[PDB]
Amino acid sequence: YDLSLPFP
Amino acid sequence: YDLSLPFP
Amino acid sequence: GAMGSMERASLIQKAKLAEQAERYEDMAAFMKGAVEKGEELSCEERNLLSVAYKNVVGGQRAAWRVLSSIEQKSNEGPEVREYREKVETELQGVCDTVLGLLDSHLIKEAGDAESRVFYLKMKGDYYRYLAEVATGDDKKRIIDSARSAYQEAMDISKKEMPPTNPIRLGLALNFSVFHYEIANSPEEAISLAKTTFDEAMADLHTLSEDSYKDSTLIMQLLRDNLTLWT
Amino acid sequence: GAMGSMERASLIQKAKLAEQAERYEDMAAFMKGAVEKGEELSCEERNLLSVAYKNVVGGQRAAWRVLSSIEQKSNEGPEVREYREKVETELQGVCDTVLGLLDSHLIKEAGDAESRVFYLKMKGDYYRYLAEVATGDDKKRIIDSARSAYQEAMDISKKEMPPTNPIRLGLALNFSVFHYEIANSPEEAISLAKTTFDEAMADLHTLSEDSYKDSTLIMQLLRDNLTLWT
Ligand SMILES: [Cl-]
Ligand SMILES: [Cl-]
Ligand SMILES: [Mg+2]
Ligand SMILES: [Mg+2]
Ligand SMILES: [Mg+2]
Ligand SMILES: [Mg+2]
Ligand SMILES: [Mg+2]
Ligand SMILES: [Mg+2]
Repeated sequence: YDLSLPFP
Repeated sequence: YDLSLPFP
Repeated sequence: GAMGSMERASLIQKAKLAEQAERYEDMAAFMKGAVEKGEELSCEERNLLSVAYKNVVGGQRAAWRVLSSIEQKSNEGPEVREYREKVETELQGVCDTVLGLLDSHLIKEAGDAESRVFYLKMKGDYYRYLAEVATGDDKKRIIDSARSAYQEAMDISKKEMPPTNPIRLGLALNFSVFHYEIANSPEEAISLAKTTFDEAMADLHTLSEDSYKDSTLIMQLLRDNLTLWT
Repeated sequence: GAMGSMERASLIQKAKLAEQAERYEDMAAFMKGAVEKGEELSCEERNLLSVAYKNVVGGQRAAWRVLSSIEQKSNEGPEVREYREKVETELQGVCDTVLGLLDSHLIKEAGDAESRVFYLKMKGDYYRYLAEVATGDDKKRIIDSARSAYQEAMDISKKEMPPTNPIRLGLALNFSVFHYEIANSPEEAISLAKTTFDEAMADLHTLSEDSYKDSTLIMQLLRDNLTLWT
Protein backbone atom coordinates (compact mmCIF):
# COMPACT_ATOMS: atom_id res chain seq x y z
CA TYR A 1 0.00 0.00 0.00
CA ASP A 2 0.88 3.71 -0.33
CA LEU A 3 2.90 2.97 -3.52
CA SER A 4 0.08 3.57 -5.99
CA LEU A 5 -1.16 6.76 -7.60
CA PRO A 6 -2.36 9.13 -4.85
CA PHE A 7 -5.09 10.63 -7.06
CA PRO A 8 -7.39 9.26 -9.79
CA TYR B 1 -14.82 26.27 17.22
CA ASP B 2 -11.36 24.77 17.91
CA LEU B 3 -11.20 26.62 21.27
CA SER B 4 -12.68 23.83 23.39
CA LEU B 5 -11.03 20.85 25.03
CA PRO B 6 -9.46 18.67 22.31
CA PHE B 7 -10.12 15.44 24.24
CA PRO B 8 -12.91 14.22 26.56
CA GLY C 1 -30.75 -1.85 18.93
CA ALA C 2 -28.41 -3.64 16.53
CA MET C 3 -25.87 -4.19 19.34
CA GLY C 4 -28.45 -5.82 21.59
CA SER C 5 -27.08 -9.32 20.94
CA MET C 6 -23.42 -8.49 21.65
CA GLU C 7 -21.82 -8.84 25.08
CA ARG C 8 -21.08 -5.60 26.92
CA ALA C 9 -17.42 -6.60 27.26
CA SER C 10 -17.24 -7.38 23.54
CA LEU C 11 -18.71 -3.98 22.70
CA ILE C 12 -16.08 -2.27 24.85
CA GLN C 13 -13.28 -4.31 23.28
CA LYS C 14 -14.53 -3.48 19.78
CA ALA C 15 -14.85 0.22 20.68
CA LYS C 16 -11.15 0.15 21.54
CA LEU C 17 -10.26 -1.61 18.29
CA ALA C 18 -12.40 0.87 16.35
CA GLU C 19 -10.51 3.72 18.02
CA GLN C 20 -7.17 2.22 16.94
CA ALA C 21 -8.56 1.83 13.41
CA GLU C 22 -9.92 5.44 13.40
CA ARG C 23 -13.39 4.00 12.72
CA TYR C 24 -15.20 6.47 14.93
CA GLU C 25 -18.74 5.86 13.65
CA ASP C 26 -18.26 2.17 14.54
CA MET C 27 -16.74 3.20 17.87
CA ALA C 28 -19.78 5.35 18.65
CA ALA C 29 -22.18 2.55 17.72
CA PHE C 30 -20.29 0.13 19.96
CA MET C 31 -20.29 2.54 22.90
CA LYS C 32 -23.97 3.34 22.36
CA GLY C 33 -24.62 -0.38 22.54
CA ALA C 34 -22.60 -0.56 25.75
CA VAL C 35 -24.55 2.30 27.35
CA GLU C 36 -27.81 0.62 26.37
CA LYS C 37 -26.82 -2.44 28.41
CA GLY C 38 -28.05 -0.28 31.30
CA GLU C 39 -25.05 -0.53 33.62
CA GLU C 40 -22.98 2.46 34.69
CA LEU C 41 -19.76 3.27 32.81
CA SER C 42 -16.27 3.15 34.32
CA CYS C 43 -13.91 6.11 33.96
CA GLU C 44 -12.22 4.48 30.94
CA GLU C 45 -15.60 3.64 29.39
CA ARG C 46 -16.90 7.21 29.79
CA ASN C 47 -13.85 8.45 27.97
CA LEU C 48 -14.37 5.93 25.14
CA LEU C 49 -17.97 7.13 24.73
CA SER C 50 -16.83 10.74 24.59
CA VAL C 51 -13.89 10.11 22.21
CA ALA C 52 -16.20 8.29 19.81
CA TYR C 53 -18.93 10.91 19.57
CA LYS C 54 -16.47 13.83 19.70
CA ASN C 55 -14.85 12.53 16.54
CA VAL C 56 -18.16 11.80 14.81
CA VAL C 57 -19.65 15.21 15.62
CA GLY C 58 -16.31 16.89 14.92
CA GLY C 59 -16.39 15.70 11.33
CA GLN C 60 -19.99 16.86 11.00
CA ARG C 61 -19.24 20.30 12.47
CA ALA C 62 -16.28 20.77 10.12
CA ALA C 63 -18.44 19.78 7.13
CA TRP C 64 -21.29 22.03 8.25
CA ARG C 65 -18.93 25.02 8.48
CA VAL C 66 -17.58 24.42 4.97
CA LEU C 67 -21.09 24.14 3.53
CA SER C 68 -22.49 27.08 5.51
CA SER C 69 -19.60 29.22 4.29
CA ILE C 70 -20.23 28.25 0.66
CA GLU C 71 -23.94 28.89 1.18
CA GLN C 72 -23.32 32.36 2.61
CA LYS C 73 -20.97 33.24 -0.25
CA SER C 74 -23.69 31.96 -2.61
CA ASN C 75 -26.02 34.69 -1.27
CA GLU C 76 -23.86 37.79 -1.78
CA GLY C 77 -30.08 26.49 -7.30
CA PRO C 78 -31.22 24.91 -4.03
CA GLU C 79 -28.39 22.37 -3.89
CA VAL C 80 -26.04 24.08 -1.41
CA ARG C 81 -28.88 24.80 1.01
CA GLU C 82 -30.25 21.27 0.60
CA TYR C 83 -26.91 19.61 1.29
CA ARG C 84 -26.06 21.93 4.19
CA GLU C 85 -29.49 21.07 5.63
CA LYS C 86 -28.78 17.35 5.19
CA VAL C 87 -25.50 17.57 7.08
CA GLU C 88 -27.09 19.83 9.70
CA THR C 89 -29.90 17.34 10.29
CA GLU C 90 -27.37 14.50 10.63
CA LEU C 91 -25.36 16.60 13.10
CA GLN C 92 -28.50 17.36 15.10
CA GLY C 93 -29.36 13.66 15.12
CA VAL C 94 -25.97 12.70 16.57
CA CYS C 95 -26.28 15.38 19.24
CA ASP C 96 -29.81 14.17 20.06
CA THR C 97 -28.50 10.60 20.30
CA VAL C 98 -25.76 11.61 22.76
CA LEU C 99 -28.18 13.71 24.80
CA GLY C 100 -30.56 10.75 24.79
CA LEU C 101 -27.91 8.45 26.23
CA LEU C 102 -27.05 10.98 28.94
CA ASP C 103 -30.78 11.23 29.76
CA SER C 104 -31.32 7.44 29.64
CA HIS C 105 -29.93 7.01 32.14
CA LEU C 106 -26.29 7.98 32.60
CA ILE C 107 -26.79 11.27 34.45
CA LYS C 108 -29.62 9.93 36.64
CA GLU C 109 -27.46 7.08 37.95
CA ALA C 110 -24.23 9.13 38.22
CA GLY C 111 -23.68 9.82 41.92
CA ASP C 112 -19.94 10.39 42.19
CA ALA C 113 -18.56 13.80 41.27
CA GLU C 114 -16.16 12.45 38.63
CA SER C 115 -18.97 10.75 36.71
CA ARG C 116 -21.73 13.32 37.21
CA VAL C 117 -19.51 16.29 36.25
CA PHE C 118 -18.24 14.37 33.22
CA TYR C 119 -21.77 13.66 31.98
CA LEU C 120 -23.12 17.13 32.72
CA LYS C 121 -20.16 18.67 30.87
CA MET C 122 -20.98 16.39 27.93
CA LYS C 123 -24.60 17.54 28.07
CA GLY C 124 -23.45 21.15 27.93
CA ASP C 125 -21.08 20.34 25.05
CA TYR C 126 -23.72 18.66 22.89
CA TYR C 127 -26.33 21.34 23.52
CA ARG C 128 -23.56 23.77 22.56
CA TYR C 129 -23.06 21.95 19.26
CA LEU C 130 -26.82 22.18 18.69
CA ALA C 131 -26.58 25.92 19.44
CA GLU C 132 -23.86 26.37 16.80
CA VAL C 133 -26.38 25.49 14.07
CA ALA C 134 -29.57 26.88 15.67
CA THR C 135 -31.25 30.11 14.63
CA GLY C 136 -34.56 31.40 16.01
CA ASP C 137 -36.38 30.81 19.31
CA ASP C 138 -34.96 27.29 19.39
CA LYS C 139 -31.51 28.87 19.71
CA LYS C 140 -32.48 30.65 22.93
CA ARG C 141 -33.83 27.47 24.54
CA ILE C 142 -30.86 25.38 23.39
CA ILE C 143 -28.43 27.97 24.78
CA ASP C 144 -30.23 27.92 28.12
CA SER C 145 -30.10 24.10 28.21
CA ALA C 146 -26.34 24.23 27.57
CA ARG C 147 -25.89 26.89 30.25
CA SER C 148 -27.91 24.94 32.82
CA ALA C 149 -25.93 21.75 32.27
CA TYR C 150 -22.58 23.51 32.51
CA GLN C 151 -23.72 25.45 35.58
CA GLU C 152 -24.76 22.32 37.48
CA ALA C 153 -21.46 20.70 36.50
CA MET C 154 -19.58 23.78 37.72
CA ASP C 155 -21.42 23.85 41.03
CA ILE C 156 -20.55 20.20 41.72
CA SER C 157 -16.94 20.54 40.60
CA LYS C 158 -16.24 23.52 42.85
CA LYS C 159 -17.71 21.73 45.85
CA GLU C 160 -16.25 18.27 45.23
CA MET C 161 -13.02 18.53 43.22
CA PRO C 162 -9.68 20.30 43.72
CA PRO C 163 -9.04 23.25 41.38
CA THR C 164 -6.38 21.24 39.47
CA ASN C 165 -8.71 18.31 38.77
CA PRO C 166 -8.52 17.79 34.98
CA ILE C 167 -12.26 17.15 34.69
CA ARG C 168 -12.90 20.42 36.53
CA LEU C 169 -10.35 22.24 34.36
CA GLY C 170 -11.75 20.89 31.10
CA LEU C 171 -15.29 21.82 32.14
CA ALA C 172 -14.20 25.37 32.98
CA LEU C 173 -12.41 25.61 29.63
CA ASN C 174 -15.51 24.53 27.72
CA PHE C 175 -17.93 26.66 29.75
CA SER C 176 -15.67 29.63 29.10
CA VAL C 177 -15.76 28.81 25.38
CA PHE C 178 -19.57 28.60 25.62
CA HIS C 179 -19.61 32.12 27.08
CA TYR C 180 -17.32 33.45 24.33
CA GLU C 181 -18.60 31.64 21.22
CA ILE C 182 -22.28 30.97 21.99
CA ALA C 183 -23.59 33.27 24.72
CA ASN C 184 -22.00 36.55 23.52
CA SER C 185 -20.38 36.97 26.95
CA PRO C 186 -16.64 37.38 26.27
CA GLU C 187 -16.02 39.10 29.61
CA GLU C 188 -17.50 36.14 31.49
CA ALA C 189 -15.43 33.82 29.28
CA ILE C 190 -12.24 35.70 30.17
CA SER C 191 -13.09 35.99 33.87
CA LEU C 192 -13.84 32.26 34.12
CA ALA C 193 -10.68 31.20 32.27
CA LYS C 194 -8.46 33.56 34.30
CA THR C 195 -9.90 32.61 37.69
CA THR C 196 -9.70 28.92 36.73
CA PHE C 197 -6.08 29.29 35.65
CA ASP C 198 -5.05 31.23 38.74
CA GLU C 199 -6.74 28.86 41.19
CA ALA C 200 -5.14 25.84 39.51
CA MET C 201 -1.70 27.52 39.53
CA ALA C 202 -1.89 27.88 43.32
CA ASP C 203 -2.69 24.15 43.75
CA LEU C 204 0.03 22.75 41.44
CA HIS C 205 2.41 22.34 44.39
CA THR C 206 0.20 19.49 45.67
CA LEU C 207 0.51 17.39 42.51
CA SER C 208 2.59 14.38 41.56
CA GLU C 209 4.67 14.51 38.38
CA ASP C 210 1.95 12.87 36.30
CA SER C 211 -0.94 14.87 37.78
CA TYR C 212 1.13 18.02 37.26
CA LYS C 213 1.52 17.18 33.57
CA ASP C 214 -2.22 16.57 33.14
CA SER C 215 -3.31 19.77 34.90
CA THR C 216 -0.71 22.06 33.32
CA LEU C 217 -1.69 20.80 29.86
CA ILE C 218 -5.24 22.09 30.30
CA MET C 219 -3.98 25.24 32.02
CA GLN C 220 -2.00 25.96 28.85
CA LEU C 221 -5.21 25.60 26.83
CA LEU C 222 -6.88 28.15 29.12
CA ARG C 223 -3.88 30.45 28.65
CA ASP C 224 -4.06 29.99 24.87
CA ASN C 225 -7.66 31.21 24.81
CA LEU C 226 -6.93 34.09 27.17
CA THR C 227 -4.10 35.17 24.86
CA LEU C 228 -6.43 34.99 21.86
CA TRP C 229 -9.17 36.93 23.66
CA THR C 230 -7.18 39.68 25.40
CA GLY D 1 -31.64 3.85 -5.62
CA ALA D 2 -32.04 6.64 -3.07
CA MET D 3 -30.64 9.19 -5.55
CA GLY D 4 -33.17 8.22 -8.22
CA SER D 5 -35.27 11.34 -7.63
CA MET D 6 -32.40 13.84 -7.81
CA GLU D 7 -31.31 15.57 -11.01
CA ARG D 8 -28.04 14.38 -12.52
CA ALA D 9 -26.68 17.93 -12.45
CA SER D 10 -27.68 18.30 -8.80
CA LEU D 11 -25.90 15.06 -7.93
CA ILE D 12 -22.72 16.30 -9.61
CA GLN D 13 -22.95 19.65 -7.82
CA LYS D 14 -23.46 17.93 -4.47
CA ALA D 15 -20.55 15.56 -5.15
CA LYS D 16 -18.35 18.63 -5.53
CA LEU D 17 -19.68 20.16 -2.32
CA ALA D 18 -19.17 16.86 -0.51
CA GLU D 19 -15.57 16.81 -1.73
CA GLN D 20 -14.98 20.31 -0.33
CA ALA D 21 -16.56 19.19 2.96
CA GLU D 22 -14.44 15.97 3.03
CA ARG D 23 -17.69 13.98 3.16
CA TYR D 24 -16.47 11.21 0.90
CA GLU D 25 -19.17 8.63 1.67
CA ASP D 26 -21.74 11.25 0.60
CA MET D 27 -19.61 12.08 -2.42
CA ALA D 28 -19.53 8.42 -3.45
CA ALA D 29 -23.29 8.08 -3.02
CA PHE D 30 -23.87 11.18 -5.15
CA MET D 31 -21.53 9.95 -7.90
CA LYS D 32 -23.09 6.48 -7.80
CA GLY D 33 -26.44 8.16 -8.30
CA ALA D 34 -25.00 10.11 -11.23
CA VAL D 35 -23.62 6.95 -12.87
CA GLU D 36 -26.99 5.25 -12.43
CA LYS D 37 -28.61 7.99 -14.53
CA GLY D 38 -27.21 5.92 -17.41
CA GLU D 39 -25.37 8.64 -19.32
CA GLU D 40 -21.63 8.61 -19.92
CA LEU D 41 -19.36 10.61 -17.59
CA SER D 42 -17.24 13.58 -18.64
CA CYS D 43 -13.54 13.72 -17.78
CA GLU D 44 -14.27 15.84 -14.68
CA GLU D 45 -17.10 13.51 -13.64
CA ARG D 46 -14.92 10.39 -13.97
CA ASN D 47 -12.40 12.00 -11.69
CA LEU D 48 -15.09 12.86 -9.12
CA LEU D 49 -16.27 9.24 -9.11
CA SER D 50 -12.72 8.02 -8.58
CA VAL D 51 -11.83 10.60 -5.89
CA ALA D 52 -14.94 9.66 -3.93
CA TYR D 53 -14.45 5.90 -3.87
CA LYS D 54 -10.65 6.16 -3.50
CA ASN D 55 -11.17 8.03 -0.24
CA VAL D 56 -13.90 5.67 0.99
CA VAL D 57 -11.91 2.52 0.22
CA GLY D 58 -8.71 4.17 1.45
CA GLY D 59 -10.19 4.57 4.92
CA GLN D 60 -11.38 0.97 4.85
CA ARG D 61 -7.98 -0.36 3.73
CA ALA D 62 -6.20 1.59 6.47
CA ALA D 63 -8.63 0.24 9.08
CA TRP D 64 -8.32 -3.31 7.75
CA ARG D 65 -4.52 -3.15 8.03
CA VAL D 66 -4.68 -1.94 11.64
CA LEU D 67 -7.12 -4.71 12.58
CA SER D 68 -5.30 -7.43 10.64
CA SER D 69 -2.07 -6.44 12.37
CA ILE D 70 -3.69 -6.61 15.81
CA GLU D 71 -5.25 -9.95 14.85
CA GLN D 72 -1.91 -11.40 13.75
CA LYS D 73 -0.22 -10.22 16.94
CA SER D 74 -3.13 -11.81 18.84
CA ASN D 75 -2.10 -15.20 17.39
CA GLU D 76 1.58 -15.32 18.39
CA GLY D 77 -11.84 -14.04 22.29
CA PRO D 78 -13.34 -13.81 18.80
CA GLU D 79 -13.73 -10.02 18.86
CA VAL D 80 -10.67 -8.98 16.83
CA ARG D 81 -11.42 -11.53 14.11
CA GLU D 82 -15.11 -10.58 14.11
CA TYR D 83 -14.43 -6.86 13.75
CA ARG D 84 -11.70 -7.36 11.14
CA GLU D 85 -14.18 -9.52 9.22
CA LYS D 86 -16.82 -6.78 9.49
CA VAL D 87 -14.50 -4.14 8.07
CA GLU D 88 -13.26 -6.59 5.42
CA THR D 89 -16.82 -7.34 4.30
CA GLU D 90 -17.59 -3.61 4.11
CA LEU D 91 -14.43 -3.06 2.07
CA GLN D 92 -15.37 -5.90 -0.27
CA GLY D 93 -18.84 -4.41 -0.64
CA VAL D 94 -17.47 -1.03 -1.70
CA CYS D 95 -15.14 -2.68 -4.21
CA ASP D 96 -18.05 -4.75 -5.56
CA THR D 97 -20.13 -1.58 -5.87
CA VAL D 98 -17.42 0.20 -7.88
CA LEU D 99 -16.86 -2.86 -10.06
CA GLY D 100 -20.62 -3.03 -10.56
CA LEU D 101 -20.75 0.56 -11.80
CA LEU D 102 -17.87 -0.07 -14.19
CA ASP D 103 -19.72 -3.16 -15.47
CA SER D 104 -23.10 -1.38 -15.68
CA HIS D 105 -22.31 0.17 -17.99
CA LEU D 106 -19.37 2.56 -17.92
CA ILE D 107 -16.78 0.34 -19.60
CA LYS D 108 -19.21 -1.00 -22.21
CA GLU D 109 -20.07 2.50 -23.43
CA ALA D 110 -16.53 3.91 -23.13
CA GLY D 111 -15.17 4.19 -26.67
CA ASP D 112 -12.51 6.88 -26.43
CA ALA D 113 -9.09 5.93 -25.11
CA GLU D 114 -9.13 8.48 -22.28
CA SER D 115 -12.38 7.10 -20.85
CA ARG D 116 -11.83 3.39 -21.54
CA VAL D 117 -8.29 3.36 -20.10
CA PHE D 118 -9.49 5.31 -17.06
CA TYR D 119 -12.26 2.81 -16.34
CA LEU D 120 -10.15 -0.27 -17.02
CA LYS D 121 -7.45 1.08 -14.70
CA MET D 122 -10.13 1.57 -12.05
CA LYS D 123 -11.29 -2.01 -12.59
CA GLY D 124 -7.73 -3.23 -12.06
CA ASP D 125 -7.39 -1.03 -8.96
CA TYR D 126 -10.54 -2.31 -7.27
CA TYR D 127 -9.81 -5.95 -8.06
CA ARG D 128 -6.38 -5.21 -6.58
CA TYR D 129 -7.99 -3.96 -3.37
CA LEU D 130 -10.04 -7.16 -3.29
CA ALA D 131 -6.80 -9.11 -3.75
CA GLU D 132 -5.21 -7.37 -0.76
CA VAL D 133 -7.73 -9.06 1.57
CA ALA D 134 -8.25 -12.34 -0.34
CA THR D 135 -6.75 -15.67 0.68
CA GLY D 136 -7.45 -19.00 -1.03
CA ASP D 137 -8.55 -19.90 -4.57
CA ASP D 138 -10.55 -16.68 -4.69
CA LYS D 139 -7.24 -14.81 -4.46
CA LYS D 140 -5.96 -16.43 -7.66
CA ARG D 141 -9.08 -15.54 -9.63
CA ILE D 142 -9.20 -11.98 -8.24
CA ILE D 143 -5.53 -11.46 -9.14
CA ASP D 144 -6.17 -12.66 -12.68
CA SER D 145 -9.16 -10.30 -13.00
CA ALA D 146 -6.97 -7.39 -11.87
CA ARG D 147 -4.22 -8.42 -14.29
CA SER D 148 -6.62 -8.73 -17.22
CA ALA D 149 -8.12 -5.28 -16.63
CA TYR D 150 -4.73 -3.61 -16.32
CA GLN D 151 -3.43 -5.47 -19.38
CA GLU D 152 -6.31 -4.33 -21.59
CA ALA D 153 -5.83 -0.78 -20.31
CA MET D 154 -2.10 -1.01 -21.07
CA ASP D 155 -2.68 -2.31 -24.58
CA ILE D 156 -5.03 0.58 -25.39
CA SER D 157 -2.81 3.22 -23.78
CA LYS D 158 0.29 2.17 -25.72
CA LYS D 159 -1.62 2.24 -29.01
CA GLU D 160 -3.63 5.41 -28.43
CA MET D 161 -1.82 7.73 -26.01
CA PRO D 162 1.60 9.41 -25.95
CA PRO D 163 4.04 8.04 -23.36
CA THR D 164 3.71 11.23 -21.26
CA ASN D 165 -0.08 11.04 -21.05
CA PRO D 166 -0.89 11.25 -17.32
CA ILE D 167 -3.60 8.59 -17.56
CA ARG D 168 -1.10 6.26 -19.24
CA LEU D 169 1.56 7.11 -16.65
CA GLY D 170 -0.76 6.56 -13.69
CA LEU D 171 -1.92 3.23 -15.12
CA ALA D 172 1.67 2.07 -15.58
CA LEU D 173 2.47 3.15 -12.01
CA ASN D 174 -0.44 1.17 -10.59
CA PHE D 175 0.13 -1.91 -12.78
CA SER D 176 3.75 -1.87 -11.64
CA VAL D 177 2.55 -1.72 -8.03
CA PHE D 178 0.22 -4.64 -8.78
CA HIS D 179 3.22 -6.65 -9.99
CA TYR D 180 5.26 -5.77 -6.89
CA GLU D 181 2.65 -5.94 -4.10
CA ILE D 182 0.09 -8.46 -5.38
CA ALA D 183 1.54 -10.69 -8.10
CA ASN D 184 4.93 -11.42 -6.49
CA SER D 185 6.66 -10.14 -9.65
CA PRO D 186 9.06 -7.41 -8.46
CA GLU D 187 11.24 -7.71 -11.57
CA GLU D 188 8.25 -7.03 -13.82
CA ALA D 189 7.29 -4.14 -11.52
CA ILE D 190 10.76 -2.63 -11.86
CA SER D 191 10.98 -3.23 -15.61
CA LEU D 192 7.59 -1.62 -16.20
CA ALA D 193 8.31 1.42 -14.03
CA LYS D 194 11.76 1.96 -15.60
CA THR D 195 10.60 1.59 -19.20
CA THR D 196 7.62 3.85 -18.47
CA PHE D 197 9.87 6.48 -16.90
CA ASP D 198 12.44 6.37 -19.70
CA GLU D 199 9.87 6.56 -22.50
CA ALA D 200 8.15 9.52 -20.83
CA MET D 201 11.49 11.30 -20.29
CA ALA D 202 12.16 11.19 -24.04
CA ASP D 203 8.75 12.78 -24.81
CA LEU D 204 8.89 15.64 -22.27
CA HIS D 205 10.32 17.99 -24.91
CA THR D 206 6.91 17.97 -26.65
CA LEU D 207 5.00 19.25 -23.63
CA SER D 208 3.65 22.64 -22.61
CA GLU D 209 4.55 24.02 -19.19
CA ASP D 210 1.38 22.66 -17.59
CA SER D 211 1.51 19.25 -19.30
CA TYR D 212 5.19 19.03 -18.31
CA LYS D 213 4.25 19.59 -14.66
CA ASP D 214 1.54 16.91 -14.76
CA SER D 215 3.72 14.27 -16.43
CA THR D 216 6.85 14.91 -14.38
CA LEU D 217 4.83 14.63 -11.16
CA ILE D 218 3.87 11.05 -11.98
CA MET D 219 7.36 10.31 -13.31
CA GLN D 220 8.67 11.27 -9.87
CA LEU D 221 6.26 8.77 -8.31
CA LEU D 222 7.65 6.07 -10.62
CA ARG D 223 11.17 7.10 -9.62
CA ASP D 224 10.21 6.98 -5.93
CA ASN D 225 9.10 3.36 -6.25
CA LEU D 226 12.15 2.41 -8.31
CA THR D 227 14.36 3.89 -5.59
CA LEU D 228 12.47 1.93 -2.93
CA TRP D 229 12.68 -1.31 -4.94
CA THR D 230 16.28 -1.20 -6.22
CL1 LIG E 1 -28.61 16.87 -0.19
CL1 LIG F 1 -17.81 -6.72 14.81
MG1 LIG G 1 -23.84 -10.62 28.97
MG1 LIG H 1 -32.18 23.03 9.66
MG1 LIG I 1 -13.79 44.66 29.41
MG1 LIG J 1 -33.40 15.24 -15.24
MG1 LIG K 1 -13.64 -12.58 5.01
MG1 LIG L 1 16.99 -9.20 -10.71
